Amino acid sequence: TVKVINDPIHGHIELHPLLIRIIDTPQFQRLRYIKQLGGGYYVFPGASHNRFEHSLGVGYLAGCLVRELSEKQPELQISERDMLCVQIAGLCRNLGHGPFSHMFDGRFIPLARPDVKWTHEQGSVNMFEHLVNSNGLIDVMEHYGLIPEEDIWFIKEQITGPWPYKGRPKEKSFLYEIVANKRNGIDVDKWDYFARDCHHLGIQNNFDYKRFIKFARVCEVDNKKHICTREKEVGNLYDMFHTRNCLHRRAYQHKVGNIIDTMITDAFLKADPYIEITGSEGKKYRISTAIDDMEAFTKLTDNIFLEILYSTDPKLDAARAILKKIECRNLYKFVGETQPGRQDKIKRENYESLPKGVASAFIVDVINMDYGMEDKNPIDNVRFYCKSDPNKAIIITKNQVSQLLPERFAEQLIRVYCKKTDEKSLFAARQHFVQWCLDNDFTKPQDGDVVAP
Amino acid sequence: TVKVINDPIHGHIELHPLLIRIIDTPQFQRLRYIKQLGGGYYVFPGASHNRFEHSLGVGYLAGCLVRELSEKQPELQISERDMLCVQIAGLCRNLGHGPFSHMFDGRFIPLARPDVKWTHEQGSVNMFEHLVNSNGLIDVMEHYGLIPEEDIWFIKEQITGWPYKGRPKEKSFLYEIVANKRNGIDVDKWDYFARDCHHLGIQNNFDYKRFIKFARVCEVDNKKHICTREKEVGNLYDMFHTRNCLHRRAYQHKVGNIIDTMITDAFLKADPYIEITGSEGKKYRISTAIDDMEAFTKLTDNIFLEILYSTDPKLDAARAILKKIECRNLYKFVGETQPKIKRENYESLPKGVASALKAEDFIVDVINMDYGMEDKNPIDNVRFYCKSDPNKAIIITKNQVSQLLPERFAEQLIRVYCKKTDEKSLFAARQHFVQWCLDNDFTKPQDGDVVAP
Amino acid sequence: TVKVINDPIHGHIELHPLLIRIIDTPQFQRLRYIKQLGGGYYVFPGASHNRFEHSLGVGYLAGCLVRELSEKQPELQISERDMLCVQIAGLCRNLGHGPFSHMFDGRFIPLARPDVKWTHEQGSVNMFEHLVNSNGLIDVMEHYGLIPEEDIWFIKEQITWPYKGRPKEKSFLYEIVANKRNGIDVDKWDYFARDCHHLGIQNNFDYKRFIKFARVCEVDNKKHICTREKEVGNLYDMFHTRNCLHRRAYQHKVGNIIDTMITDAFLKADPYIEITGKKYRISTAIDDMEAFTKLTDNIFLEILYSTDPKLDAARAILKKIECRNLYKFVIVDVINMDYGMEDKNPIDNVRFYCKSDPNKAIIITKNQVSQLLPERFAEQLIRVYCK
Amino acid sequence: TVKVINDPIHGHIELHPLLIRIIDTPQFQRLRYIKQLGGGYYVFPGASHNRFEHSLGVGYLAGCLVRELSEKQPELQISERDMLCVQIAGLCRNLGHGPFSHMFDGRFIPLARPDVKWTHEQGSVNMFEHLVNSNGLIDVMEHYGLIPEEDIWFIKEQITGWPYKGRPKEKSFLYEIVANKRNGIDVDKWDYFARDCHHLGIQNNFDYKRFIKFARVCEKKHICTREKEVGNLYDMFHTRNCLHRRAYQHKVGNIIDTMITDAFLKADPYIEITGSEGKKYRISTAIDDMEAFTKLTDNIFLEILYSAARAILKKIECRNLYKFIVDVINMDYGMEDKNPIDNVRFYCKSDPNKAIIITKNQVSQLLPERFAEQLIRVYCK
Ligand SMILES: Nc1nc2c(ncn2[C@H]2C[C@H](O)[C@@H](COP(=O)(O)OP(=O)(O)OP(=O)(O)O)O2)c(=O)[nH]1
Ligand SMILES: Nc1nc2c(ncn2[C@H]2C[C@H](O)[C@@H](COP(=O)(O)OP(=O)(O)OP(=O)(O)O)O2)c(=O)[nH]1
Ligand SMILES: Nc1nc2c(ncn2[C@H]2C[C@H](O)[C@@H](COP(=O)(O)OP(=O)(O)OP(=O)(O)O)O2)c(=O)[nH]1
Ligand SMILES: Nc1nc2c(ncn2[C@H]2C[C@H](O)[C@@H](COP(=O)(O)OP(=O)(O)OP(=O)(O)O)O2)c(=O)[nH]1
Ligand SMILES: Nc1nc2c(ncn2[C@H]2C[C@H](O)[C@@H](COP(=O)(O)OP(=O)(O)OP(=O)(O)O)O2)c(=O)[nH]1
Ligand SMILES: Nc1nc2c(ncn2[C@H]2C[C@H](O)[C@@H](COP(=O)(O)OP(=O)(O)OP(=O)(O)O)O2)c(=O)[nH]1
Ligand SMILES: Nc1nc2c(ncn2[C@H]2C[C@H](O)[C@@H](COP(=O)(O)OP(=O)(O)OP(=O)(O)O)O2)c(=O)[nH]1
Ligand SMILES: Nc1nc2c(ncn2[C@H]2C[C@H](O)[C@@H](COP(=O)(O)OP(=O)(O)OP(=O)(O)O)O2)c(=O)[nH]1
Ligand SMILES: Nc1nc2c(ncn2[C@H]2C[C@H](O)[C@@H](COP(=O)(O)OP(=O)(O)OP(=O)(O)O)O2)c(=O)[nH]1
Ligand SMILES: Nc1nc2c(ncn2[C@H]2C[C@H](O)[C@@H](COP(=O)(O)OP(=O)(O)OP(=O)(O)O)O2)c(=O)[nH]1
Ligand SMILES: Nc1nc2c(ncn2[C@H]2C[C@H](O)[C@@H](COP(=O)(O)OP(=O)(O)OP(=O)(O)O)O2)c(=O)[nH]1
Ligand SMILES: Nc1nc2c(ncn2[C@H]2C[C@H](O)[C@@H](COP(=O)(O)OP(=O)(O)OP(=O)(O)O)O2)c(=O)[nH]1
Ligand SMILES: [Mg+2]
Ligand SMILES: [Mg+2]
Repeated sequence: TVKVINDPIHGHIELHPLLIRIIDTPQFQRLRYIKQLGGGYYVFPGASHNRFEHSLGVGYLAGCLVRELSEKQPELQISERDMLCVQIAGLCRNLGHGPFSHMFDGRFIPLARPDVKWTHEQGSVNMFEHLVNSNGLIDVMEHYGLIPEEDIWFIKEQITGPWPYKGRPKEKSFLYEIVANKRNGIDVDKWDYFARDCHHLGIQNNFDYKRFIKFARVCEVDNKKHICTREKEVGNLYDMFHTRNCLHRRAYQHKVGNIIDTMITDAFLKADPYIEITGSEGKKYRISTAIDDMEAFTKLTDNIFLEILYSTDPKLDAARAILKKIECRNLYKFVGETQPGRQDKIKRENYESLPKGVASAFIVDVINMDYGMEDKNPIDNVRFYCKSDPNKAIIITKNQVSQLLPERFAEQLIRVYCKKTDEKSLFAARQHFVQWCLDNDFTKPQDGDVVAP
Repeated sequence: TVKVINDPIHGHIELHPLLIRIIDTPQFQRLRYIKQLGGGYYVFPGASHNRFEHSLGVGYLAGCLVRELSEKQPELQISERDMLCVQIAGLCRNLGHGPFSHMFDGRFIPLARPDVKWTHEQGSVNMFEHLVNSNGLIDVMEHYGLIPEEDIWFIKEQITGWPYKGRPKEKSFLYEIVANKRNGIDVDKWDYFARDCHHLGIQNNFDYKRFIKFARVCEVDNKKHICTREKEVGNLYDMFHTRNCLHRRAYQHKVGNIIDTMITDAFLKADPYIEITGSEGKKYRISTAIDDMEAFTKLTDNIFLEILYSTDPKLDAARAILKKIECRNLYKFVGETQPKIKRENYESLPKGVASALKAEDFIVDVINMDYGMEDKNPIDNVRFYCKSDPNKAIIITKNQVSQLLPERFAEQLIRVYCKKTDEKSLFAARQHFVQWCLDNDFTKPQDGDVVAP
Repeated sequence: TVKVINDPIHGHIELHPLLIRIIDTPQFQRLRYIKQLGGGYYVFPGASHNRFEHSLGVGYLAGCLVRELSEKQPELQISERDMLCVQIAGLCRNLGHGPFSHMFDGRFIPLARPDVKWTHEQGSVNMFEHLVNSNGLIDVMEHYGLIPEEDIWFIKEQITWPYKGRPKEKSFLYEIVANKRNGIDVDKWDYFARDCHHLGIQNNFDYKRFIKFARVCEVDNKKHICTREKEVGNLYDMFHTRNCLHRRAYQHKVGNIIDTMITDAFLKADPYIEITGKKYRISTAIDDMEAFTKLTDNIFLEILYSTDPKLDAARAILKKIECRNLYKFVIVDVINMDYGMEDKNPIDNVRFYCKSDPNKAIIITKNQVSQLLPERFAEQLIRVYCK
Repeated sequence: TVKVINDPIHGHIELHPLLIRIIDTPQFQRLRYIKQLGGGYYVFPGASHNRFEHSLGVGYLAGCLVRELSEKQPELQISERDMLCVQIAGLCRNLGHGPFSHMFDGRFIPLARPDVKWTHEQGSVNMFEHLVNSNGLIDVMEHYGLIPEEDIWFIKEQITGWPYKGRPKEKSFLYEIVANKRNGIDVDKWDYFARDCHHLGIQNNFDYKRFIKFARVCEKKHICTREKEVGNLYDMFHTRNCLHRRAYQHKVGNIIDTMITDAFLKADPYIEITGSEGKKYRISTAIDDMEAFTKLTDNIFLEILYSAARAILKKIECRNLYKFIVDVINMDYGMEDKNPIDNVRFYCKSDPNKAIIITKNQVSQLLPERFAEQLIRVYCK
C-alpha cells in the first residue's frame, strides 16, 4: 500500500510500497541523526533539519521530473520500473554522509586520512549495498517488478557514475541527469535543499523548480539524448547558480559557522584514537576508520558529538575541552577575510604552511566558491529548444543572455582566525593579517583601514 | 553588546548581553538536543526543531509584549529591570524538559517513579538555579542593573507560580506574560503555534501580532490584568481552537503517541543499566537523574542512540524495542473511542479489554483534550475593554459571543493498540475493542460497522 | 497548444488550448473588473484581487480533483473529455457575478426589483451561453472532442434522475464544481487560500490533503465522492474556516456598511445610468447578457466622475465613502452565518471509508467525532447603522 | 486617534491620526484605481494590486526606519515632527502616477506631448499641494505639531529634491529614506520587492528587516550599514534587476502597455475630463490641472471599451495581440552606467562612527563587470 508523508516543503508526497521498504531500515533511518548543515545550526537556530527529510524530498522531486518526461514524451518509452529506480536513487543519494554532513568528508576525513579517496557519493552506494543485503530487499525488488542486478547497477550509477554505463542503454542516457547531473549540476538534489535550507534558516530562495519542470524536455544533441529546457528560461538557470552561490556566502560558508566546524573536527581528531565503534563481526573502529565497514558507519552519526561531551574518560578530556569551548561560546576570534588571484590561488598541498606565513608578516581556512563545474560555466553545458522546433536544441552563450552576468565563475576566499581571545592578541593578530595581505599582494580587507592604518 | 539571531519564525531578534550569557551555558545549550515534539518527528519529518529554538522565541515574544505595555501605558512604570526579568523567564521557561519533551514528564517519570511529583516547571527553576550558580552570573545580573535576591524569585515565579513576593501586586500583570496561570494566554503558546506549524506543515489560525496590538492593562477587582479589546474575543476562542487542532492533528497522533510509548517502554527496561554522572561524581539512572542538575544537564535525546548502539548484553530488551521502531514494527492501532477515567484507573483498562490475547497484549492511551483549564472556559477569566472607556474591564460571556462555540470544554479520547500484529490477532483485537465499548457504554468507533459487523 | 499561467496561489497551472479560447472572450475577461470581496478592499487593503483570477483557480482545482480520480480509479470510465467539461464549469462558475459581487446579487437587486429572483448561478449559465455563442466556439468544442448538446447541458447543470448532462453512473462529477449535497466543492478551496493570502488572514484547511484521500464509493446504489475516516475532523475545520472568513472579513461591520452605501448610490443612480441595441439600466442589465458584459465595478467610478445633476444624490454618497464619512455603527443588517445548508449539518451528508474495505461508505455522526463541536450550525446576527 | 490596518505584506500597521486624514481624501483614494504593475496584470493574474496599498507600505517602512534611528542614536536629535514628515513623504511619493502607472509617464505622455517634461514626482508634489488645499489640512497639520511652511517644503523635497530649504544639512540623512538620490536604497524599493513578489508569484531575495537592524548615521551625514551587509546590497539591486526581467519588462506584458498607449493616443481627440471650473481636459492634458488628474485613473480604459480606439482594446481582450513596433528597454542598477554601491559607506564593529568605502573587488569577483545594458524587442502588428 502507498503511504503519504506531510512535508513543510512539498506537502503530501506519495511513496511506493517498495520505497517504504527502503526507508524503514536502520541504514536509512540513520539519517535522522545527521544534520544537513552541520555546524550551521549553532549560528542559524532554525537549521535543525537532518539528512532524512532531505532524502525524502530528493526522492519525491526525482519522481516528479521523471514522470513529467514520460507523460509529455511517451516516445521515450519510460517504464514504471525506470521511474521507481529513479526514485530509489533520489532517496539513497544521501546515504553516505557522515557526522554533521560536509564536515566529515570535507574536513575530518581529509585531515585524518590524507591519502584515502572518499566522498559521500561513494558512501551512498557502499551504504546502499549494505542496506539491500542486510534487509533482504533483493526478493522485495523482484516482487515489485525490478530486475536486481541491472537495476542495482542503474541506481548506483545515478549516485556516483561509472558509453561507460552498465545499468541502462545509452538510448536512455537522460535518466542520469535527474538525481546527480555530472554534466551541468541541474539535478533534483539542488532544488530540494534550496527550498528546505531557506525554509529552515530563514533566508530567501531565487529559483522556482516547478516552473523548470513544466518546461523540461529530452532532446538529441551530439548523437546523445540530454535533458533540455526552453530558451526563455535561460535567465533563471543563471539565477539558480546565483541562488546556490548566495546560499553559500550567507550560511554554508559563514565564518562563525565554519570556525565551529573546524573546532568539531579538531575535537574529533583528538577523540579519534580512543572512540571505539563496534562494526561488523564484532570488530572495533575509530571515527576515521568506520567508513571502511558499513555496519560500523551505520552507527556513526552526530551522537559522536554528545558521546565526547557527556564523557568521563580521561583520554577524551582534550576533545571534551574543545566542545566545552563551543557550548560556552568561547570561539576562535575571526580576524579578517581576503582573496587571492585566479593565478595566485593557493593549492591544497600548501594549506599546512599558511599560519606560519601570517605569523611572519592562528587558523586559516580556504574556501573555493565556484558554480559547480570548477572554473567553467555550467550553462554552456545546457541545450535549449524553441517553441517552433522542440527537437532542435541550440546553444545559448553567456554573452547572448546579459551583459551583467559574472565575468568569472570561480573564486577563492581566505578566512583567518586567532585562538587567543586577548584584546591585545586580537589587535596584534589583526595587524599581522593586514600586512600579510599587502605582502602577498592579496585584496584589501573590508575592515582594513579601521583595525590597522 | 547585543547580538542578533535570525529565526525562520520571527526574523532578526535582538538579545540583551545578559540574555546572551544566559544561553551560552551548557544547561541552556543542552536544549539543542531535546526534540520539541518528541516522537512526532517519526510521523511529521519536518518536526526536527528542538527546545532551544523554541526558548528564544518565547523570550523574544515575552519582550515584545512587555515592551508594548511599557510604551503604551507609562502609568504602569515598567522598568528596564522588569522587562529584562520577563525575557529571562521566557528563555528559561523550558529548561526543565527531559528527553523527547512531554514524553519524559508525562510518561516515563510517572511509571519509573510514581511516588514523586515532578513537572518541567519544577525542573526549569531547579535548572535555572544551577545555571546561574555554575556559571557565576549573579554578579553579571548585578552588572546589568538587577537585584538578584528579588529578581531571581521573580524569574522563578513567572515559570512555576497575594502569593508572589518577587514583584508587588501593583505589577501583577507581569505574571500573565510568560506563563499565564489565570487563563493560559501567554507568549509560550504563540511561539509553538507558529513554530510547530512551520515545521509540521500544518496551518495556524491565530495571529499574535494582532493580539499584542490591542493588549492593555486595566484595573478590575482592584487588581491589574492584561486585557484586549471587545473585538478580539472571537480570535481568542480560535486560539484555543487552534491549540486543539495542533493537538488533534500532530501532538496526539495515534502513531506518534505509540512511538512515544515504545521509547518509554525501552527507557524503563534500560533505566537500571545506564548511569548518568554528575554532582560530586555520583552515578544516576534515567529516572533518578532528575534529582541532580549536573546529571540532568547531560540527560537529553542522546539516551535514545546510546541504547541503540549499546554493546551491553544487559540492554537487549531495551535495544529490541528501539529497533522495532527503526524497522517500524510498531504496535497496531485498533480503534479510538470516548466515554471521565481517573488517572489512577489507567493501569486497569488493559485487563478490561481482554475480558470483553492476554492483558499485556493491549495498550490503552487516554488523552485529555481540553482548553487549558480542565472543564472551565478560559475566556470567562478574560476581561475586555471597549473603545469608549478603555479603562473599564467588562466581561463577555459565551452566549454574547456566539452560539456556535463548543458546548463543553473538556473531553477524553481512548486509543487501543495491540502488541500482536498478525492478521488473526488484529482481528480479535478489533472484536474485543468494539465489545469493550458496549460493556462500558462508550462512543461508537468510526470504523466499527465495517471492521466488526 | 498549451499555455501555463503563474498564479500566486497554485503556482504554474497548465490550461488546455480550448480553455484558453474561452478565457480570451469579452465575457470572461470582464471579470478582471469585479472585485472578489467587493467592499472588503476598503477595509482590508490587500484584497484587490478580482473575479478573473479566482476563476482560473476553481477550474485548475477542478482538473486536479477529476484527474486524481481517474488515475486512482480507471473503473469509472472518466474520459479525457469528462475532465475537460468539469474544468469548463469551474472556470464559468463565476461569470454571473455583478458589480462588487455579493453587493449586487445580495442586496442591490433584492431591493431594486423584488419581483425577480436572481442568482449568480443563473447569471453564469446565461453569460456562459452568451459566451459560447458570441464567440462562435461551439465550433471549437467539437474540435477538441466534445458533443455540445449534451456537454453544454452537463456544464450548466454543474453550475445550477434529474440531470440530463450525464447518467447516474457519472453522478460524482456533479460534486466537484458546485456541490449541492454537502458543499465540499473546489470553489471553496480556492477562495479559502486566495482570500487569506490577499486579506492577510490564516487559512486552516489543507485541500491538497483532502484530494489525496478522495475516492468515489457506491452508497445507496449511487456513486458519491468520499474521504477517509481520519479526515472528518478536517472537514469540520473546513466550515470552521469558512465561518472565520465571514466573521473576520466577509461580514466585517464596516465592510458591510460600505457595501450598503454603494447599493444606495446605485439605487438613486438606477434610472439615470444608461447601459447600451437598446439601452439598459444597472437594474435591468441582468436581462440582457450583452449589457451585463459592460456592467462591472466601473459603474462605481462612472457615477463618481459624472457631472449630470440627476446623479447628484448618488454621487454625494460615493463622496461620503472616499472621505470615510460612513454610517456610524449603532439601515439594519441581518446576517445568517450557517454551514452552507441552513440549519443542517453538512457532515451528515458526507460518507467515509476505511482501509479494511475502501468500498464501504459509512456515515459518521457528530457525537462520534468530538464532543467539543458546535451545538447548532446556523445562527442569526442583527446590526443597526445610523444613516 | 490611531488606526490599525491589516496588510498581507507588513501585517498590522499603525497610522497617526494625521496620516488617516491624508488617506481619507479623494486625491489619495484615487490610487485605489491605478494598478501598480499596469499591463503585467494581463500576463501575471495575481498582480492586481494598486498604488494605494503600495503607498501605505512605503510610509510604514519610512516610519520604521526613521523610528529605528531615533531609538539607537539620540545624538541625532530626531523629533516626532521629523518622523511625521517622513511618513507623509512615504505615503505621498506615489500620488502623481497616472493610469496604469508607468505606461502613462513612460510611453504615453512622451508620445502624446513630446514637448512636455512630466514625471510622477512632479505630479506627486503637485497633487500633494492639491490634497492639503482641497481638504483644508493646513490647520490640522499645525494642530498635530507641524510647522506647515517649513515642513511641507521638506515633504515635497523628500520626493523631488546644502540646497535644501526644509531641513538643515545637520539632518541630511532623512532625505535618504523616502527617495534616495545618492544610491537608491530607499524604503519605496523595499515595499514593491515584497508586494510585487507576493502577488506576481515571484521570489524575493532581499531582507529589508535585516538591513534596518544594521543602519547607522555617520559623518555631511549619510545612512550606512555594517561591512557584512555589502553582499546583501548587490543582491538587492540584483533582486530587482531580476524583477524587471520576469515581470516589469515581460515581452507580452510590455506589448500590452504599448497597445494601450496607441488606444489612448487614438482616444485623445475625444477624451473629455472636467477640471478646475468645468473646463474640459483630455487624457494628455489632465496633468496640467490636478482637479482633472484626480479623476484620471484606469477608468478611462473601460470608458473607451464600453463606448477606432475601441478596436485595439477589443484586440487585447480577445488576445489578438501583436506577435513577438520596436521597444527599447534600459536595464540599469538605477544610476545609469554608474555603480550604486560606490556611493554607500560602511562601518565596522570596531569604530561604529568611522565610515569606510568598500569596492567591488573587495566583495567578490562573481559580480557584474558593467552595470547597464539595453535590450531591443521587435513585434509584428
Ligand atoms: N497537513 C496534514 N498532515 C497530517 C494530518 N494528519 C496526519 N498528518 C500527516 C502525518 C503523516 O506524515 C502523514 C500521514 O499521516 P496519516 O495520519 O494521514 O496516516 P496514518 O498512517 O497515521 O493512518 P493510516 O495508516 O492511514 O490508517 O500526514 C493533517 O491533519 N494535516
Ligand atoms: N552567542 C551565540 N550566538 C548564536 C547562537 N545561536 C545562533 N547564534 C548566532 C548569533 C551571532 O551573531 C552569530 C555569531 O556568533 P558569535 O557572535 O557568538 O561569534 P563571533 O565570531 O561573531 O564573535 P563575537 O561574540 O560577536 O565578538 O551566532 C547562540 O546560541 N549563542
Ligand atoms: N554548513 C555547510 N554545508 C555545506 C557545505 N558544502 C555543502 N553543504 C551543504 C549545503 C546543502 O544543504 C547540501 C548540499 O550538499 P550535498 O552533499 O547534499 O550534495 P552536493 O555535494 O552534490 O551539492 P552541489 O551539487 O555541489 O550543490 O550540504 C559547507 O561547506 N558547509
Ligand atoms: N536573513 C539573514 N541572516 C544572516 C545573514 N548572515 C548571517 N545571518 C544570520 C545568522 C545569525 O543567526 C545571525 C547573525 O549573523 P551575523 O553574521 O550577522 O553576526 P556575526 O556575529 O557572525 O558577525 P559580527 O560579529 O556582528 O561581525 O543572522 C544574512 O545574510 N541574511
Ligand atoms: N512508514 C513510515 N511512515 C512515516 C515515516 N516518517 C513519517 N511518517 C508518516 C507516514 C505514515 O502514514 C504515518 C504513520 O506511520 P505508519 O503508517 O507506519 O503507522 P501505522 O500504524 O498506521 O502502520 P500502517 O499504516 O498500518 O502500515 O507517519 C517513516 O519513516 N516510515
Ligand atoms: N508530541 C507531543 N507534544 C506535546 C504534547 N503535549 C504538549 N506538547 C508539545 C506541544 C507544544 O509544542 C509544546 C507545548 O507544551 P509545553 O509543556 O512546552 O507548554 P505548556 O505546559 O504551557 O502547555 P500549554 O501551553 O498549556 O498547551 O509541547 C504531547 O502529548 N505529545
Ligand atoms: N515564476 C515565474 N513566472 C514567469 C516568469 N516569466 C514569466 N512568467 C509567468 C507569467 C505567465 O503567467 C506565465 C507564463 O509566462 P511565459 O513568459 O513563460 O509565457 P509566454 O506566453 O509569454 O512565452 P511563450 O509564448 O511560450 O514564448 O509565467 C518567471 O521567470 N518566473
Ligand atoms: N479610515 C480608513 N480605514 C481603512 C482604510 N483602508 C483599510 N482600512 C481599515 C482600518 C479601519 O480600522 C478599518 C475600519 O474603518 P474605519 O475605522 O475608518 O470606520 P469605523 O466604523 O471603525 O469608524 P471609526 O473612525 O473607527 O470610529 O478600515 C482607509 O483607507 N481609511
Ligand atoms: N464582502 C462579502 N463577500 C461575500 C459575502 N458572501 C459571500 N461572499 C464572497 C466571499 C467569497 O470570496 C466568495 C464565496 O462565495 P461565492 O460568491 O464565490 O459563491 P458561493 O455562494 O457558492 O460560496 P459558498 O458555497 O456559500 O461558500 O463571495 C458577503 O456577505 N460579503
Ligand atoms: N489579521 C486580522 N485583521 C482583521 C481582523 N478583523 C478585522 N481585521 C483587519 C481589518 C482592518 O484592516 C484592520 C483593522 O480593522 P478592525 O476591524 O480591527 O477595527 P475597526 O476600525 O473596524 O473597528 P473599531 O473602529 O476599532 O471599533 O484589521 C482579524 O481578525 N485578523
Ligand atoms: N508593468 C511595468 N511596471 C514598471 C515598469 N517600470 C517600472 N515599473 C513598476 C515596477 C514597480 O512596481 C514600480 C517601481 O517603480 P516606482 O514607480 O515605484 O518608483 P521608481 O521609478 O523610483 O522605482 P526604482 O527606485 O527605480 O526602483 O514600477 C514597466 O516597464 N512595466
Ligand atoms: N493568452 C493569455 N495569457 C495569459 C492570460 N493571463 C495570464 N496570461 C499569461 C500566459 C501567457 O503565456 C502569457 C503570455 O500571453 P500569450 O501567450 O497569450 O501571448 P504571446 O505573445 O506569448 O502569444 P502565443 O499565444 O504564446 O504565441 O500571459 C490570459 O488571460 N490569456
Ligand atoms: Mg458552493
Ligand atoms: Mg526610487
